[PDB]
Amino acid sequence: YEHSTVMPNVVGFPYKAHIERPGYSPLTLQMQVVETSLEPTLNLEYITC
Amino acid sequence: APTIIDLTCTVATCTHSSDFGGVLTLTYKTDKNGDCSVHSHSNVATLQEATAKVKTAGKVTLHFSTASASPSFVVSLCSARATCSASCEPPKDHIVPY
Amino acid sequence: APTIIDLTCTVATCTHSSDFGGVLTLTYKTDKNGDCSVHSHSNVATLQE
Amino acid sequence: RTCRIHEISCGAHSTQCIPVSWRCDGENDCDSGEDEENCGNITCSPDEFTCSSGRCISRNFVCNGQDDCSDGSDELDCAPPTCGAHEFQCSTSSCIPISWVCDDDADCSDQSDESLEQCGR
Repeated sequence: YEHSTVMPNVVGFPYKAHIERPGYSPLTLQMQVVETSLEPTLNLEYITC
Repeated sequence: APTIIDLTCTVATCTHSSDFGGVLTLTYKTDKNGDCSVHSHSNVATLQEATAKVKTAGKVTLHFSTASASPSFVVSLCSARATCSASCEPPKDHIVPY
Repeated sequence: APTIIDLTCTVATCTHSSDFGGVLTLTYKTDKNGDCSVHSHSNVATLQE
Repeated sequence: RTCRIHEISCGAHSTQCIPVSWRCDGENDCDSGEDEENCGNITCSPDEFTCSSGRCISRNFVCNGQDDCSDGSDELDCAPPTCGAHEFQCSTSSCIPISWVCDDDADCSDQSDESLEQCGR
């Protein structure tokens, strides 16, 4: 059963999603962002000392 | 035969798919516990079972399969009657092997 | 704290004397049994307890 | 109520009469499941609980506070009721605050709270 949602990028925020299938009882998921990391791409130019 | 009075019909869920995708619940009032022959009087919906156990509790369930967007059929339980109408949503599976 | 609903107040006997010369009766409906705090919101009458 | 000539009673304490055809039919038609007891020899039936030992007990012996399964399987996954962690149980099964035990007032309808055995007086 395909589903789609949008959840905030806030660490520790307890996002809960409601999935309501027509033939079955509704379901609630819980997703949480424990940790995030933003990695740039680097090209070394030179070294100084 | 058990005496059935004040028979009402409601549909829990419906989905017009090839398998039996309908749940039908009947409320009734009885004096004794026995066996009733259940039939549906239209070919828009097809029941799964022929007989049901009627008890003093006052609730039996039936499974039916339909292919119309909104069915409406008259179901009988021994001698009683009722009119069930429901709203069914289409199924998601494109292809089935049965 | 216990939940109190439908409070009705009746006075059996009264006598405006120096000592505590009144008797007060309260009827209610509760869910559990415990301790409540009793207070009178006007200074015309002072509760003993 | 004597059941009709084609009906059997669901035990000595049940007012429920089932058809003679509903005794050992594989469904629990009796409130106690006694209709499914003593059918296929010991063969467990819909009115009986299967102990982890393989023994069949009546479903009425599941969660009765006694080890009828001899392995305690009937007492596993039940739900025992009592008073809260701050309440005292009177011998009449009423719950009072633990603060009202041995306070010289009879808050239990049977004076269990003020009982000489409980108050250690």
